[PDB]
Amino acid sequence: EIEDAAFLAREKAKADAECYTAMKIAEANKLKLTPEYLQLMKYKAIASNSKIYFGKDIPNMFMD
Amino acid sequence: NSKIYFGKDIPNMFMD
Amino acid sequence: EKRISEIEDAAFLAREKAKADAEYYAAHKYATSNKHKLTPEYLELKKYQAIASNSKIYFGSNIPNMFVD
Amino acid sequence: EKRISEIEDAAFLAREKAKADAEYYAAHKYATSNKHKLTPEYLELKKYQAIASNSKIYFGSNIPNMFVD
Repeated sequence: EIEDAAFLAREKAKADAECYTAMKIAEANKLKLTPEYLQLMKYKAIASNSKIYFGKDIPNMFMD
Repeated sequence: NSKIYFGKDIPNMFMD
Repeated sequence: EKRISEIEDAAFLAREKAKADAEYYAAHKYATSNKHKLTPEYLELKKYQAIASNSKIYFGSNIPNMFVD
Repeated sequence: EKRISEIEDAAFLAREKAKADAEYYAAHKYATSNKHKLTPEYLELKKYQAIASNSKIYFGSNIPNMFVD
């Protein structure tokens, strides 16, 4: 019975701490997530992935 | 989940 | 032993009631927090990450019509 | 132990506030730094690097449609 009360407060603390860091991330992303940054992340999310190519000339690889 | 892709260009991967 | 089991059950409900109440609060807070964090741009970024994670790519104009693995 | 856990919660709650504020400032500085860095030419260079990072290239005017991996 004591330990339940001890544990309930801890979970309330974690939620409140987690909630605050989520509003702050929301505010930051308002300016951080612009079209250019989204494009940069789009092209950075594929750097590690293995790729294959089939085309006429190499420049067509980038000239999407 | 493991994935494979086929398409004309990279940007078409994220289009739906 | 039957009496001891009765006491165990009496103590079991409180423990499970505490977890339910604690879980509800966390989900409730986790809900009102998403009302701001899940903007279209954030969802788009998460979409990029999820789609591109652990993915192979075969891009090019003249993709062959064959495959084996 | 319950009292100690209360103290631990009071300490942890403030620590996460500091981390949130520290990351908030960094993102704001990053955000305003991109308004100059992220130009068409820089994005084109990043495009080149990312597309060509790990790609195997088959090219030429006689690509064989038949294939096996």
